[PDB]
Amino acid sequence: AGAKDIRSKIASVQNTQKITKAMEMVAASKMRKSQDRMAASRPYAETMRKVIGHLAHGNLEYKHPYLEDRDVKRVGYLVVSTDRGLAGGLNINLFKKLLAEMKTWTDKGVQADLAMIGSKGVSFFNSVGGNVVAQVTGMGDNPSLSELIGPVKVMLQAYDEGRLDKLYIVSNKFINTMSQVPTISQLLPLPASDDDDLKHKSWDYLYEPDPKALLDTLLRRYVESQVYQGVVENLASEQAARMVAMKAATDNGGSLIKELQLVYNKARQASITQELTEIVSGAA
Amino acid sequence: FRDEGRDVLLFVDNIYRYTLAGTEVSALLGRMPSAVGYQPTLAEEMGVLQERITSTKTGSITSVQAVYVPADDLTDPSPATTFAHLDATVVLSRQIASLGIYPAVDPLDSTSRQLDPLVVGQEHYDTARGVQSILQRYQELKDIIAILGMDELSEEDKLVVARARKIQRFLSQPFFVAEVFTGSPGKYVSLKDTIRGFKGIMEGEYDHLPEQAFYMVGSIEEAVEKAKKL
Amino acid sequence: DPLVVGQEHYDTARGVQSILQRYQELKDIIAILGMDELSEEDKLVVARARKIQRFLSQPFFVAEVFTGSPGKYVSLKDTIRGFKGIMEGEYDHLPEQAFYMVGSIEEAVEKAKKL
Amino acid sequence: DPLVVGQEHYDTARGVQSILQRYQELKDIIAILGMDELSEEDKLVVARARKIQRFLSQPFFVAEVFTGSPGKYVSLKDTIRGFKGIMEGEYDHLPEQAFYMVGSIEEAVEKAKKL
Amino acid sequence: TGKTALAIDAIINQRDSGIKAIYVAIGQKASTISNVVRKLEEHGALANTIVVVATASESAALQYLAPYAGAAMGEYFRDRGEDALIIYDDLSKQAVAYRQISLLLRRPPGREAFPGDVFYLHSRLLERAARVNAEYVEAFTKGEVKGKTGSLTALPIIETQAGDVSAFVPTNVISITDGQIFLETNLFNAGIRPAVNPGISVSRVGGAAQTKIMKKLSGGIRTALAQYRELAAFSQFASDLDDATRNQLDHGQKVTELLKQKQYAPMSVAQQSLVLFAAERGYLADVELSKIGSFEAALLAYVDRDHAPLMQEINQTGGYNDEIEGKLKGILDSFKATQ
Amino acid sequence: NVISITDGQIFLETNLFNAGIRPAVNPGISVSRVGGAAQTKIMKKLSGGIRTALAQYRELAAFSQFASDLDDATRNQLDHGQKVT
Amino acid sequence: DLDLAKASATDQLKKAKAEAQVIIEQANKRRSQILDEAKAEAEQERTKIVAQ
Amino acid sequence: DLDLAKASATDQLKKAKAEAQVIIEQANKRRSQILDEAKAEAEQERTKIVAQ
Ligand SMILES: Nc1ncnc2c1ncn2[C@@H]1O[C@H](COP(=O)(O)OP(=O)(O)OP(=O)(O)O)[C@@H](O)[C@H]1O
Ligand SMILES: [Mg+2]
Repeated sequence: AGAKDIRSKIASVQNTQKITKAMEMVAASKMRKSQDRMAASRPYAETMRKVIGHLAHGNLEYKHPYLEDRDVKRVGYLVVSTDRGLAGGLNINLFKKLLAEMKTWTDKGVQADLAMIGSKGVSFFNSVGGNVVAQVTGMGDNPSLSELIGPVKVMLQAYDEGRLDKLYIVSNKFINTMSQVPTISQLLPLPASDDDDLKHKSWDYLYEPDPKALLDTLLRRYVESQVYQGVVENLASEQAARMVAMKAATDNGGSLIKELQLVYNKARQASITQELTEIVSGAA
Repeated sequence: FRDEGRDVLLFVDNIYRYTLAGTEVSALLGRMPSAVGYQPTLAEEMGVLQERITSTKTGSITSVQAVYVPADDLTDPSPATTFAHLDATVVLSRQIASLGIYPAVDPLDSTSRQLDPLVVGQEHYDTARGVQSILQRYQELKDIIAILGMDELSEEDKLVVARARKIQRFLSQPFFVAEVFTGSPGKYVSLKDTIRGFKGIMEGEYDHLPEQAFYMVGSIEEAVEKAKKL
Repeated sequence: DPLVVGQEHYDTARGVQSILQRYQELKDIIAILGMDELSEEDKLVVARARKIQRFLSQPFFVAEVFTGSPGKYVSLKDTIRGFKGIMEGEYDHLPEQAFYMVGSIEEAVEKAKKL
Repeated sequence: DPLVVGQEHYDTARGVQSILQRYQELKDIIAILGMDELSEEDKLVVARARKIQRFLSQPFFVAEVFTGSPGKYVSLKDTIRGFKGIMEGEYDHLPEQAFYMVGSIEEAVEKAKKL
Repeated sequence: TGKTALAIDAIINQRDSGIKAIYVAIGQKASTISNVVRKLEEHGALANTIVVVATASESAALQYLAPYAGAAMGEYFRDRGEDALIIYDDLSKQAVAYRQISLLLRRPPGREAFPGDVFYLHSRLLERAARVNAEYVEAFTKGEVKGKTGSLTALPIIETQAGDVSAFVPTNVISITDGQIFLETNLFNAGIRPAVNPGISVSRVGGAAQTKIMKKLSGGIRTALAQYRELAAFSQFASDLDDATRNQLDHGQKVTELLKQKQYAPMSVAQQSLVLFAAERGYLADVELSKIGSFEAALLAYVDRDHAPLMQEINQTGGYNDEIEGKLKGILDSFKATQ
Repeated sequence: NVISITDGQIFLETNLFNAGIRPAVNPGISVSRVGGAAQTKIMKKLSGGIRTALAQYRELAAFSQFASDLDDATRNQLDHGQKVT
Repeated sequence: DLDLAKASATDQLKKAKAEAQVIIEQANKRRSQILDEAKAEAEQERTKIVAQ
Repeated sequence: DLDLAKASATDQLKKAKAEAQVIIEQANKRRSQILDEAKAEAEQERTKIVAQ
């Protein structure tokens, strides 16, 4: 033991607990901003996916590489992550689940191409040994699709030059203010829908310009919108996880204070007793 | 005064000073010190003081004793010895006083070991348990409301918060000395009256009154009068 | 000392001490921040140190009254084999509770089968 | 005292002490929570604090046997000038060791050129 | 940390009050006492102060009984119907002298080897400082004066070691007194001098000791600083905050900046009053930057230049009312036009 | 008392011994006042750098527990301190 | 409207000139105050020194 | 021209205030100078008068 050093540790832990409380404040405010931005993003992606859903079952159809169900030789993943710590184990769980599915493809002899949106993902997968083909880091407090387009542009080129056959996006769903889950979702080759063809409503704009080029542009927009909503939702999840972790750290700091103080009190009492015993005995 | 058959109140301005003066006298007499430097007869002197404050077949002496804990150490021999004799603990709070609630007694830290169903009565005991738990739950929801906001709460959660506010305000009381400080005439609430009031607030009656109806209003039957005017 | 006890025994004991000392150092980080902020290597050593601590236990014959478990006698070769196996990660796939109150490492594997 | 010493001298000393006091409180903050939790102004303060705490060091003629370097004597005016320059940011861009174990601030920029 | 400085500046500020002053130097080294004496005559009047000196080279009995002799000298004024102010520098060193005396006489030792009656040393030393009613002083003075009330204010000084407040002598003195001015060290090293610390430093006599204008203009300073303490911890690593909290934080930071001043510059009640008024009514809210010291100096210079009558009235009365409130508003409004 | 008397100290620590650093010498808490005079010229020359290197290595190692990426000047000193240890 | 713009502009320019006159006049007042107060303070301290 | 007149008025105000500022700072320098000179004069007189 020792009185001054224990009291120094008590002061330091007190200060750290106060700081963790403040960091919880910051995390909560950032979550508010992130969730309202998510609310803005939701309708646009929702409507666009409804569009492509009805295109999944239309008549007077024609082929498109992003539409057909081609075989899988290699798989692409668009991975979102934080660039910061103190967010609990969100990134770890998402990385583990992606590693599980990538292992499943590796069993089948199917290779994985990875594009990272965060620094933690870059570090984790370059040190573990995943083939990072694209990467962007440090997006900022307000993220924008403009900077994220580049990695998506690379992945799109990988698909449209024929090398990449199936493409997935991985992100954490903002299920609630206090609950989230990591997910892997089918992105580029169009997923299934429940419908039959709607024969007619208004005018078939299709052949006013070229159908192929316009459909190309539309599916570009579709993939970009999906990616943007995923990123925004993951930032909301990040703020939630950080606030939970900060609360836990605050409680643990209080727990250490209430015990270091017992050690300090016993130390003070014992020291005073020893010194007084020396004085009284030395009187002789 | 006890032998006259009365129930007397004995106020001790500080018992810690009695203990410390005992230490000083023992040091002057030259006797060897114990523990953290206290007198060898600390427990005996404390017992001699405390054992005389009891109820006799006629008359009684109840005592309120101001307690200071050295170095905020609840294991220090003077606090540890003193607590062995206390039957109840009343804590006064600057935070409660800042809200304007008087007397500024914190209900969560104050305790009494008379508060058992077979000692005070089952109804009174369960009422006290309900009040204490409700105020504790409000103390947690207050942190949550500060951090996130009131939009997160459910209707049950909101109702608990409202009833807790009403209870907190019903704890206040106008004193006769508080006439000069506030103008309120001052009142004396019986045990059954306060039990009935807090039972009523807990079980949902007077949920339709405003929370300011309970502030410094005395008994619940006067809270309804204040709400009638309000 | 390796001159009297042998090099394999000496190395195994020193490795156990090293791992457990590192675990003690990591405890104070874990206490405030939890296990998430550690390096992956640090998490590996945490898992192996916890498994080592569980494997140090042993049900004695003379303690069969307080517990109910049958007693166990373990030879030196068995115990150095077990700790050498844990240190180099041969048994990374088993849960921690498999190592609690078992004898040789084989017994821990059997316990892990029934969890 | 600003009366006993140059008023400039007093302000320089007060500023150095203020900066180093502000660093000590951040020591444990950064140690547990991480460097990048800081604001950019805080990170600027951290940089200047480390540079200042290096510039306090000095080789002595009588401490030459222990280290293997010549001894340095700095005039008071030069000391005030160097610390004023560091606090005002005139040498923000030099590395930490450019101030370590040197004499006047001119010697600091010479060693910075060598670095 | 400025204990001696605060004491001697109080003494210096009693140049023109009817309050006589006494400075007791216990264990102080001789040359420091000479420096303080030259400062006292240099920055004001030593004619109003009795200086009791017992350096480290004199016998333990003399040091032990120096504060009691000073107490007798102050008690003269106390019971003559006049007010006085006494400072006991390093009461801890008096306790040390008493320890030495007791141990050499073979008396039984106590907690920190101090004799059993060390509490009865400082307690009977300090309980002689009091305010006295008219009947006592009139009977004592045998009717020389009829209606006045004398007093002896005391400002003892204690040195803690590494800031340990639970030591025997400090805890005895803290129990004996009523209110303490706690001078924290890391605020002094930070340059915030004087380094008083709110929250731990209190005044048990309350606002009944303040004059009315100082009482009205100081109630919100307590609240602003209290809010600042907790919100500033959050300040260092936060942005995009609620503007109410932003303003609360920033106003706390600047009111903390305001409450600091040079050593030998004492401030009259009117000057302090108008500076606190500028802080409280928000005239600093748009000037929340490093200039605050120069701003205060310029405000004082301007007010001296053209609005002296209010200064005289406030210094004489200490009163406050609506007309005074509006006149202060006018002064600040006019000053904001100037440098 | 004994620490006050001698011309130097060599500190042996339980933590270092358990960690596997044997002999368990702690630099920065152990010094030799005779210093470079008590060495052959070659040993003087070479030991001069080691003394500062280890002491500042431990400071960097404490200061950078959690920064995943780092400036490679401090990376060089960190790795070199590990090598010398 | 252009006529109004010119009129208000001239008024504002003249107002700025008047404010400049007043501000610089207060600067001169401050200078005189500082100079003569410094002289008086110097004499006061000198007389105190010879008295001492 | 309306906005240019606004800018001109603000600029003229600030220029006049800075030109007052230079006077103030020069006066401060002069006060320090004259106080130092008077202190030296009185102090040397003290020395020689008390010696004689
Ligand atoms: N407001 C201030 N501005 C500048 N310096 C100050 C101020 N207040 C005090 N000081 C300085 O603090 C130093 C210590 O002052 P002081 O002697 O009053 O402290 P103390 O705590 O009583 O010390 P000690 O117990 O050593 O005598 C001095 O150098 C003094 O000039
Ligand atoms: Mg002092």
